[PDB]
Amino acid sequence: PMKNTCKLLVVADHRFYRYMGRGEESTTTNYLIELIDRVDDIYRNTAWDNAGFKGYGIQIEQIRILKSPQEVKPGEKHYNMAKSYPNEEKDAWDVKMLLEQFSFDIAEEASKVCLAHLFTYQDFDMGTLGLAYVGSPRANSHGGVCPKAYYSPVGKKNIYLNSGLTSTKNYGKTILTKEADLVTTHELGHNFGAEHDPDGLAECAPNEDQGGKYVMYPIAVSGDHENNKMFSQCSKQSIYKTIESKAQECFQERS
Ligand SMILES: CC(C)C[C@H](CC(=O)NO)C(=O)N[C@H](C(=O)N[C@@H](C)C(=O)NCCN)C(C)(C)C
Ligand SMILES: [Zn+2]
Repeated sequence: PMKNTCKLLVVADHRFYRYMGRGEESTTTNYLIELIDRVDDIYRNTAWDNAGFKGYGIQIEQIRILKSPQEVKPGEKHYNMAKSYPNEEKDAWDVKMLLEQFSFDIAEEASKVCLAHLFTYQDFDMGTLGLAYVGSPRANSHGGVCPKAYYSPVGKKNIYLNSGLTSTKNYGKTILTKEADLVTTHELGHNFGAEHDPDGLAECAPNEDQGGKYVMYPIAVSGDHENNKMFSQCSKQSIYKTIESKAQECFQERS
């Protein structure tokens, strides 16, 4: 019961620093402190087993604010580089490659925490807001909560897929504060072991009259409905199993 907190590495790239933090370290830091805290309220108050398996959440261990782009040599790349990859003409990276790059460059630091999350400000194609590796109760699981090394031929080092990312820009504008909270909650949800909520008899995708959809629905919920900020029964079952298996592994006490 004491090891109930997933310690985070939170990173804000130069884009987030500039457009969301107004180029100020204080504003950027406070934004991300407050957002993670709001997301934590959702997590801590969720009873994963619909009883007393409550009190599990997230807490920032380290915050890194990248104030300027990462100077890069020819043919070389970095998640914090000024240009988007692989298509320099696009407003955004390709989201999958960005998450992959982030994990590679931040490997050393990620091995020290339960999860690493990247906050950026770029307009991913076709309406995408965030992405994350799915966690699992499986011992040899490679993804989600807890740093489970994955050798990387090319970097002579271990890489950890205990990561996810959130962008606060979509369709040419800054998304709402309540929407940003839902994106991170959703991505961290995957890291905690949840898959997407399915439609049908499973009770995991209610109609508007029944409170609306839950946070792990694949199509971004608005946040206007009661169930939008909460986890469905389908997510609870998946996450419950993951937490009970990995909590002793890398979770720590709340600070
Ligand atoms: C926080 C959200 C739920 C994350 C997912 C991506 C995901 O599953 N990451 O774990 C997303 O970006 N969903 C997009 C999404 O629902 N975006 C909305 C804003 C959208 O474009 N709706 C369509 C408007 N005509 C997709 C990829 C489905 C377009
Ligand atoms: Zn998702």
